Amino acid sequence: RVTLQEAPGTVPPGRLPRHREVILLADLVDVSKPGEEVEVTGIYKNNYDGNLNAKNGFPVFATIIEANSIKRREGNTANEGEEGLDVFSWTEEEEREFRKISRDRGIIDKIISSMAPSIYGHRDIKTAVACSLFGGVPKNVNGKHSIRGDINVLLLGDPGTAKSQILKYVEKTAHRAVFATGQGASAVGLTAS
Amino acid sequence: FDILCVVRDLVDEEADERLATFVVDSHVRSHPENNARQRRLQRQRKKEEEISPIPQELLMKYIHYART
Amino acid sequence: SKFSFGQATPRTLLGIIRLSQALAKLRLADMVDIDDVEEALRLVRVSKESLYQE
Amino acid sequence: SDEINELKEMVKDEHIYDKLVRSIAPAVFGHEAVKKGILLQMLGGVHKSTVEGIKLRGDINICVVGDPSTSKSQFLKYVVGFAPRSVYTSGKASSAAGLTAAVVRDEEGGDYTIEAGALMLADNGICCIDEFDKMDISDQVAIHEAMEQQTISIAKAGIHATLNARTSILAAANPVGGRYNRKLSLRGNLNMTAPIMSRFDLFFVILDDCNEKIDTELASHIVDLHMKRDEAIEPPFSAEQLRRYIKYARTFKPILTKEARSYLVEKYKELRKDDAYRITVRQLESMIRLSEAIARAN
Amino acid sequence: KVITDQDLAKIREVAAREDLYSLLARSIAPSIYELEDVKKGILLQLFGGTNKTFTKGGRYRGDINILLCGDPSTSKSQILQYVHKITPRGVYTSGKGSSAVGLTAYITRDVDTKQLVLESGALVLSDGGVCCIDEFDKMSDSTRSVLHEVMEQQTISIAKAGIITTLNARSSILASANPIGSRYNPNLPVTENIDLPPPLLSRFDLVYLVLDKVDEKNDRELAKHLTNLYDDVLPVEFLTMYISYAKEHIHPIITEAAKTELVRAYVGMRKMGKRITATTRQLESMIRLAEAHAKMKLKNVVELEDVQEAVRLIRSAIKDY
DNA sequence: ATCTGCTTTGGGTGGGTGGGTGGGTTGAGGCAATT
DNA sequence: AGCAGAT
Ligand SMILES: Nc1ncnc2c1ncn2[C@@H]1O[C@H](COP(=O)(O)OP(=O)(O)OP(=O)(O)O)[C@@H](O)[C@H]1O
Ligand SMILES: Nc1ncnc2c1ncn2[C@@H]1O[C@H](COP(=O)(O)OP(=O)(O)OP(=O)(O)O)[C@@H](O)[C@H]1O
Ligand SMILES: Nc1ncnc2c1ncn2[C@@H]1O[C@H](COP(=O)(O)OP(=O)(O)O)[C@@H](O)[C@H]1O
Ligand SMILES: [Mg+2]
Ligand SMILES: [Mg+2]
Ligand SMILES: [Mg+2]
Repeated sequence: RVTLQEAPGTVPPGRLPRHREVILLADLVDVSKPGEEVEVTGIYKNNYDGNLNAKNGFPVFATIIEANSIKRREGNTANEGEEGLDVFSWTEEEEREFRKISRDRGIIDKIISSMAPSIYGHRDIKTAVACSLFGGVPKNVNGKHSIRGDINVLLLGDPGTAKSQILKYVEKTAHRAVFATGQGASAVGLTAS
Repeated sequence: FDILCVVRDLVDEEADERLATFVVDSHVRSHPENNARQRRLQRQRKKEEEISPIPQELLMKYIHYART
Repeated sequence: SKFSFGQATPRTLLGIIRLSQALAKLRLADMVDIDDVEEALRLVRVSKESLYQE
Repeated sequence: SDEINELKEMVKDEHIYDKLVRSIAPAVFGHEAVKKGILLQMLGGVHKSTVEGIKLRGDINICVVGDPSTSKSQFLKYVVGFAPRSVYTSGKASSAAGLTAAVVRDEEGGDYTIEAGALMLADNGICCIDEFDKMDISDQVAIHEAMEQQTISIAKAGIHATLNARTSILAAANPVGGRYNRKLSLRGNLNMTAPIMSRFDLFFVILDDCNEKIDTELASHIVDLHMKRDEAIEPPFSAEQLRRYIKYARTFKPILTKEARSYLVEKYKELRKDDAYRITVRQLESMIRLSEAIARAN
Repeated sequence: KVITDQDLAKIREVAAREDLYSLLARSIAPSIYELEDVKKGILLQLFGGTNKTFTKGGRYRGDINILLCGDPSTSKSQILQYVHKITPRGVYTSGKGSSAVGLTAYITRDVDTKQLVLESGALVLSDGGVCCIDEFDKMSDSTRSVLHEVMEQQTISIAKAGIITTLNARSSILASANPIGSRYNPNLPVTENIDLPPPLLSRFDLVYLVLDKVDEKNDRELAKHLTNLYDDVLPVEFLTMYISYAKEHIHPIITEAAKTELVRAYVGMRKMGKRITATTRQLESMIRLAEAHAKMKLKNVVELEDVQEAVRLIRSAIKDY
């Protein structure tokens, strides 16, 4: 069982959020995790609750949702124009062609071009972003030595130089992304609390 | 930080010329006014092809496949 | 100068008359003698100046 | 039917653009330069999103600077009482949220909850800040993303979210010194920094003159406001008329013609050349926004 | 538990009195000594200027805000207590004072019923009255923000705990202030001594500098008055009923002669100065004070005398302040 | 009219798919906002 | 043990 709550983005500003309870039966358990947006398809059902009647004074029933599918809406506000419960998954025909696109000789540079095409220049920034998106390979040497396998990028530029737009694009494109701003983040907001 | 990218804004008339042209063309392209679902998808594809050699959705799936 | 605790105010007058009234109460006399007022004045003076001047 | 006829009669007028500017905040006297900015802010600009989900701003931010007692607040008061959605606040906001959102948790177990601020409450409206130059450092920094990306990102203990802040800011500020000094530049007279200053589309400076003629004229008008009451104010278009036309204008989504496209590039070139640091790539989009707003007014 | 035709006739009889002004001024606070100007200003504040409901224009406040600032020796809390007693509606508060109810509307939980209730603060409960704030110097910055919002917009807006509401706070303010040190230094300006933002002390219609300069004659007179405490005057009930009647029924209006005198006085007060002697705020203060003076006479019109009295008080207030 | 059967106080020898607007209330420790 | 129900 999970307690669904209205997303802060949709709730009217300043008002309290409503919530409902969703029941996830086998094969749907652990698909959703705390702190994540989701799109739940299910059956709206009601049953008798004695305590609710006792507190309210009227014969009001209790309502729940019986989940039938879940779609992870977190960090995908710009992918709402897409079918399926997963927008980063592939058919058997889409990966028989991700393998033609990739034998061609200049994919390493048509990929860099396709990074935030609505930004005019900044080839180095786009190359760094592509490298970070694809990332390196982690390796545990003999089970004793751990070596990081991901690439970190820093953009240190002038005011109107299309940095935040690049960050927003990377948020759109990555499988799992979270956006944080300077003073809107805390030491335990990042990491764990 | 593996990569440091320093960005500078310098006034070069030729550089300002290209950037302004691109920005104005982009604003024109993104204007809202500029089967039904099939026609909408086709026009969106035509608009997207002008600036990106690879479709963005195909690119997302490709990146996920490569990382997996 | 900076040595003074604080310039006298009407509060000081009210305090002086209050002390004189209490002294008269101790004396058990209605009529507040000049002696009570003088003693109250001496008390206020020695409250602070007596030890500050040392 | 009758109102439509009124609307048609309004558009057919050839002075229409001038009449609307002269009909904004009739209470104030002789600040037509400011009024043009406010009218353009109400109409706004076209909001666009690219073919890859990158959002381009379409809201006009205005800053007003002037000496004390120069009808600065009178302009904000008119906007909040006229615009559909709006929120009047001050830089030194009393609430914990301030201009942006804050996280507040009820006693003991209760998990953290988001408390809306000024910029969130004015969503899709106009947020009027009475004293911009006195904002708190947390809001000063947090206002960076709200003004351009139109969101507020918060990641605190147990709660993380992106909150919509699609608002147009109309701020009023006092000079760093007691009065605006004509010798220094706008940068010197203001305590704001370059990144914020580039986020404002327009700037208006209101001075205080000691001319006898202007003093008598201003004093007369203020007194007549109380004496004649309504009779002292006769703008061409009443408040109901103006609010109807503005709603009609916003249904228009003007585009850029071929001739204007080339022309708009040349003007940015000239603006950049004279600068060489006020002007950035943002000013190019400001001219696109204002051009759309001016078109909407017509 | 432990108005009539006759009252109206008595009110007209007192109104017709030639020496009405000084009579009310003396009757406001009999026990205070030799503060005629302050009492006159407070009397004007009590009546309050006309309130304007405007179409095609914003609302114009008829309240009067007065700041009674000076040395601690003088009598300032006395005057606030008197005003509280006289006022038909109002509250008494001290900044940063837990005893006071609170200046701003705040959401709380009813202990008796365990429910959430929106409780209005002192400013909202003073709607239509005078809110006397005894200690204006020591105030929380948030309190000074809500005060700015009140004196500017005359409403308090609270948007917390799921509630978004606005409360009318059309209340005058009569605050008191003390110097940073043990006494007021004439050499330094009023702003430095007061320890208040220029944006805040610029909003008071009158600012009164009551200083305890040491003078043989003045101290002699004050001591004589105080010791003796161990020209008719009016009972407090009559004063409050008169004030309520005037504040509810009379609504003075400006005239062409008053319009000429106001313009001329404002221009003269500007031309005195480059240093800016007066601002457009002084014009609103003068018109409000003239309206209040007209109200006190129960007149429905503002004559040359009302505007002239208002300028004399405003000019004197600009004077030592 | 007689026989059969459940549940208290309040408390962990009912619990957390009953909650805290059904009462059991100090003590410690973590977090944001205030400084 | 007092009260709530079925034969
Ligand atoms: N140009 C003007 N036209 C009309 N009224 C004016 C004008 N200038 C000043 N006033 C009058 O001045 C009065 C007081 O000015 P106000 O406090 O609104 O100015 P401000 O610039 O917002 O002040 P501050 O900078 O101190 O916040 C206003 O009520 C308005 O009536
Ligand atoms: N006419 C007067 N002129 C000067 N002082 C007076 C007068 N009448 C009374 N006082 C003195 O003022 C005292 C009351 O004023 P109060 O003590 O409230 O002073 P304050 O300046 O308002 O504030 P503070 O509490 O900081 O002294 C009376 O106890 C008396 O001492
Ligand atoms: N090279 C560029 N190509 C296209 N647009 C640009 C470029 N540089 C700046 N912009 C414009 O600037 C705006 C974004 O500025 P932003 O990156 O948010 O400023 P900051 O770098 O301070 O975050 C966008 O509207 C974008 O169109
Ligand atoms: Mg940025
Ligand atoms: Mg102002
Ligand atoms: Mg006092």
